[PDB]
Amino acid sequence: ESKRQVSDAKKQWGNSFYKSDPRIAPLRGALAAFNLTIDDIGVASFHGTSTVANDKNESATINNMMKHLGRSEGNPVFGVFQKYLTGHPKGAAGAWMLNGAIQILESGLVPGNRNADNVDKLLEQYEYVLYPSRSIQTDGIKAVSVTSFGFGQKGAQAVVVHPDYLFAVLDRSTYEEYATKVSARNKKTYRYMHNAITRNTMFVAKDKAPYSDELEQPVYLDPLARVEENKKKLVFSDKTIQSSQSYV
Amino acid sequence: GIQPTFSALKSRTYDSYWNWARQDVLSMYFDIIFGKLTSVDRETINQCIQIMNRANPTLIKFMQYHIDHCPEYKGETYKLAKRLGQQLIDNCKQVLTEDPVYKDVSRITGPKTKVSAKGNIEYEETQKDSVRKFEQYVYEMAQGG
Amino acid sequence: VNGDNVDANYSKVMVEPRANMKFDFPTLKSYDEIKQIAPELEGMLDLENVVVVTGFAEVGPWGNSRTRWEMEAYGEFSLEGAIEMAWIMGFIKYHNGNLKGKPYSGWVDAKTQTPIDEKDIKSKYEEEILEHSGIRLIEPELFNGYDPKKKQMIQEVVVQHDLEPFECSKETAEQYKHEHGEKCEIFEIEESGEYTVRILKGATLYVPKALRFDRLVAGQIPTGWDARTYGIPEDTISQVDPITLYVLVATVEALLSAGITDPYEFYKYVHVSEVGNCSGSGMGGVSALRGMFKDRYADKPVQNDILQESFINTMSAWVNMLLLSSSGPIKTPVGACATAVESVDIGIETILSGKAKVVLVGGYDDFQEEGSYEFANMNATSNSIEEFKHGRTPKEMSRPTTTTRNGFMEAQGSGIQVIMTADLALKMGVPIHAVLAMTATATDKIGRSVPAPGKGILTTAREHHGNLKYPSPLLNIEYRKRQ
Amino acid sequence: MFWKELDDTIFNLPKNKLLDALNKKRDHIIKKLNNDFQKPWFGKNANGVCDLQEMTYKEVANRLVELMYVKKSHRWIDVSLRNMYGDFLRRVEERFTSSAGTVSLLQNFNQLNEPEQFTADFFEKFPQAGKQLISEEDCDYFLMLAARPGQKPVPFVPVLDERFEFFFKK
Amino acid sequence: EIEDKTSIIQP
Amino acid sequence: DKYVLVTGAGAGSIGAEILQGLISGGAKVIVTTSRFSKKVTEYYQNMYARYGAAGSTLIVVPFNQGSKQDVDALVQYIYDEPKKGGLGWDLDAIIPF
Repeated sequence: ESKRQVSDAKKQWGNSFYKSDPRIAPLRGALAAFNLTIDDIGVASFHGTSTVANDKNESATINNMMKHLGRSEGNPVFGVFQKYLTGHPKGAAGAWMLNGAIQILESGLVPGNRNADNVDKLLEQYEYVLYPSRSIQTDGIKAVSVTSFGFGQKGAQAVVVHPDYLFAVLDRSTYEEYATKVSARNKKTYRYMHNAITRNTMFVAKDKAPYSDELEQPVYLDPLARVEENKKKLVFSDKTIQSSQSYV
Repeated sequence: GIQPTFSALKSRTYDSYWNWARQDVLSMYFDIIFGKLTSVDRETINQCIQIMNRANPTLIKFMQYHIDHCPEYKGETYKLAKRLGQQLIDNCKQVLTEDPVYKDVSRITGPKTKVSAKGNIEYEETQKDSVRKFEQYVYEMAQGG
Repeated sequence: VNGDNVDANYSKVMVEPRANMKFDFPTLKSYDEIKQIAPELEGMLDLENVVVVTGFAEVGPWGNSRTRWEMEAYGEFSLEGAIEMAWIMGFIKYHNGNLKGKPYSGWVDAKTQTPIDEKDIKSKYEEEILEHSGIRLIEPELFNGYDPKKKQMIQEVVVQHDLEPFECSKETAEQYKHEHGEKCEIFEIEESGEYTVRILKGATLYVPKALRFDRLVAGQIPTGWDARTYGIPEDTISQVDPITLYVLVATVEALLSAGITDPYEFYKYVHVSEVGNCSGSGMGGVSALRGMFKDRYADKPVQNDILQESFINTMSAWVNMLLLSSSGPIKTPVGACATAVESVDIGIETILSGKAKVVLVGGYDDFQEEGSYEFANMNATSNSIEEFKHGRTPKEMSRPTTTTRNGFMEAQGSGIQVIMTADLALKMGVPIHAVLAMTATATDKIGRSVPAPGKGILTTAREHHGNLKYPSPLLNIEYRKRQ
Repeated sequence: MFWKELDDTIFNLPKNKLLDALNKKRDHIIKKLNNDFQKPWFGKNANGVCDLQEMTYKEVANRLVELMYVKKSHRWIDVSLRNMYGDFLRRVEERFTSSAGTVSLLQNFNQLNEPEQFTADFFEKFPQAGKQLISEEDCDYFLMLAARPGQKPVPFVPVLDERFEFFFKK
Repeated sequence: EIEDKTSIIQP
Repeated sequence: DKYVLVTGAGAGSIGAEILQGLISGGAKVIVTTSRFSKKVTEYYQNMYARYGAAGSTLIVVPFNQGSKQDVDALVQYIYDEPKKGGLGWDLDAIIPF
């Protein structure tokens, strides 16, 4: 109960301090949780669906939200328009847009719309956004915005911050313990991928549940029931359910 | 060959200098900090002239944000980026409200044919020792021969 | 003078380069340097209330997230990334064992099945990987014979001169008579026991016809992409529609991007009731909707439970049945184009509310004949005939932000992200690829046009600026820190 | 004695259950091979006797030099073993070179006659080969090399798969 | 060098 | 304010190095290509993106000068008003290379 109190205090003062303040925008506060400003969104992944209405409305709304949030004048977001390359996969769109947004984060590279033959003169009035037609390798991108507009009046925005700002809220010992685990998992995944890409066994269809038909409901009713390994298989066992050693 | 191929709906019109200027400024800016462009180079002057040919009041605001907040402490290439960017800003400000200009600062090259010892002919367009810029080009073109 | 044996040693033997496919979790910087990137932000966020993307994967026109990124960032495939395209498009297969008698363990061609040098992968398949991937002309062999140039309809024509009779069975003749009434005749063949049915004057038949349809170009999954090569069992292939094959491939590969070789490995750290799946499609299952709506009407041989494969929430169901076997929060957004971003919204609000620790969030759709025609009738997609008149190749009329753009271009595939709590990612040791700081969804306003976009999402920047004499101390990091 | 127990308990069994029996007895078989038999278990990473796939290229090469080259006599067990080591180094060098038409460090196998210093220089050039685990492609290329005809059979057991009798006895 | 209208005295 | 027609200005020609000079000075140039493809228009797009000074415009048009039906149609496209489908220009220079 004290661990909950510490977690709730950190929530109140670090993560969602902006939930109750009308003077802090959701986008301002979301970045400010990581001590980042609106100037730190480097890339805007535009829904960019090669339509007359969407590519004007989306640029206008990104310009307006960057103009209201007090972006430094002369600091446009680099607009990436992935749909020129992949097309528009209505449901999958925002996923490909988001996945690329993560790839843009780690590399720092901003892809360019290589079909940007001629950007609208109607898009020059949006100074808070830039429209690359050529990949530019930057020195580091703090955050990326991904906006997707669907049919039936459903706009959506995700904002993706670099993992470096999560690893800075935690102490040295935690980071160095996490790093060794990630390195070990990286070799395990390396082995798995090299085996699977050569033997066509990447998707291992599972016929059995971790719980047995007789331990299915006891696992459901224990918030602490967890899987153990045996014979290279992770399964639920009789001795791990409602255990007296699992709440110490 | 006499087959008519013109169609008014295949015309490709290119106007958006305002976007390409801002793209090229920041392309050169990261070329500087990653060690790909120094100020002594001659193509750097060419593309800085092409940036000041496209200078708009919003383009100097674009340049100044990235020059003011260019972090000097990250390395010496960031010092070079800030100095060169500030000089280009100062040039674009006074070129601002003036007339875009075709100034070719290419390094003048002449022909040299040489036969290698193995017997190969190579024609190299070599940089001229006596004529390095079109100012000297015009002077020696007026010189006759 | 020197002979042919000494001069041969004058030349050096070079290294024959080959691929070095790694998985490459994001490069972790040292703690000392990452405390320089961010100032003293230590110990100030709740790690349980931070959602981080730990894995991600795609099934798109350019393959997976690695090869799509190679074409996006560079525009040319690397040698490691061209071999991935050759592997997914089925150009090369990894043979191990005896080939033509000689023992060989390496990549071999598929059409002729001969060993290939890994420089010869690019040199041999640059022209075929690029021609059968990305945005290209619709290929009917990827869509059950759908040729847009020959899009098939049926025209209802009333017969003016009665047809000659044709021979059919007991129930089919009874069905014909039941539907046609006095406008047909059925007679049993006493020698055979089967009927002859004659269609009379005035009965309505359906004469097939074809139209040349305008939309010829789409972003297909690369030709030769198959779910056999990813390990999908042929039973699942034969039962389930190809959208869920894309979903399963993207899901397993996203878990691999999260370092999760075995999906049951979540339960080592998290309760089974806390591994959710908040992914969803905008229209998914259209291959089964076409089966139940148009293939049943034609009395075509159709899967009996085709209806439960047309659902949008059945695809996460297949992920749970085949891969996760979890009892966590199942959710399924339907947001048309903005459904993989509202899937993230639903997943984040699922995690932060404590409902789940791991949630799969994403989106997926399929390209089919019917969705393409209907997007064409509503003037949403670009006309390929008009773009070809303007001298546009299929790789250049998907033109966002461009002056002469004339509509979107429909693609197909899937995209999945394994998103997770930050402290769970740090305990599991999974690659934290990103931090999902914010996600929002919004409706526009009163209107009379469903596909008309709007500025409803502008409310993500809504803040109040009436009184600035006292700046807000809450945006100050140190005031919050000492609080 | 290990030969006798091994061919009494595993090699006699049919091929269908042979892999299963090897999987069951793996730990005991590896333990016996390491400290009791002529041909040790090849796989040995830092801190423990491992499997072949979970070894780095540098340590695979070092283990080959350990079991195939003889330190005290300063000669290889057999010249074809030296040739196999050279071919594996060919694969390692090819693995860690982006396409550039570079020049091979190993241009002739006769500079493997003293392999410690050459291996040190080779994995000085490729520091990342001492950190990347051996890939599956190179892992079973290793098994192809270990079983090439017209070659002395390797003095170690690299895998415990169906062709374990071939590696253990031949 | 970078730092525009130069006058001519000797054409 | 100089409106130019340039014919025979393919990549690697004198007509293409005057396009860089014309567009750099702010000229509004129609450029003829007898071979209209993706790489021709991309070459010209790159030329405008690197040398396209403020106010400069570059229209890449297919045009066969061996066709009189293209010669009279191109000048009509250049001189007709934008309401009629043209450009509404008045050429200040013609460079038929």
